[PDB]
Amino acid sequence: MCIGNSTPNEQETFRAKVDEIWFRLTQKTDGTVMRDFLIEKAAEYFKQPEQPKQNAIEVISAIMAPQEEQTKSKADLYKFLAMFGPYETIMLKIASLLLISNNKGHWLTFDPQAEKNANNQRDSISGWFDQNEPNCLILKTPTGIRKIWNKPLIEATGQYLMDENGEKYDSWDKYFEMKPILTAYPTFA
Repeated sequence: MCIGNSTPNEQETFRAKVDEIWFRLTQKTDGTVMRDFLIEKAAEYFKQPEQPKQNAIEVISAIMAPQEEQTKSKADLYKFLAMFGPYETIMLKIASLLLISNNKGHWLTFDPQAEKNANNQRDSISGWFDQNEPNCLILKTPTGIRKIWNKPLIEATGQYLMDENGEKYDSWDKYFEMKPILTAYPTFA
């Protein structure tokens, strides 16, 4: 398990960050913690100032899936911080991506074996984060597979997305505006 489309220094720098945060939340340098404990501490540390703590708990709990998994480890934090940039703007990247998913078919899945149940279908559209390369989002579409990477070290204010050609994108919004994966409205100007 390691973030991809990253240089060795980036990979090293990311890992050190996860170690720092895992200790700051659980008081341990490794081991395991009770699921509820992690979700609560992460919620208080990652949520926005105006965002209710209960709201952050439901969003993190939903992403941090397995639900029925009593405990969690640093590998889950690694995986979770790899998906949504730095913790500084983690709730912003979550909102950006989930919004697009919720409006284009609810194709984003966070449960494991999402890659196994994805090929069982065919003329559908699913997307998940590679369990081995957590910062890599895989889009399975009728036409073919697409890969787009999240830059765990870059805040939402920056160009935190990059493709295989090294091209950078301002955000999930701008990215799906370039590579589109309807609903008009009564405008009384």
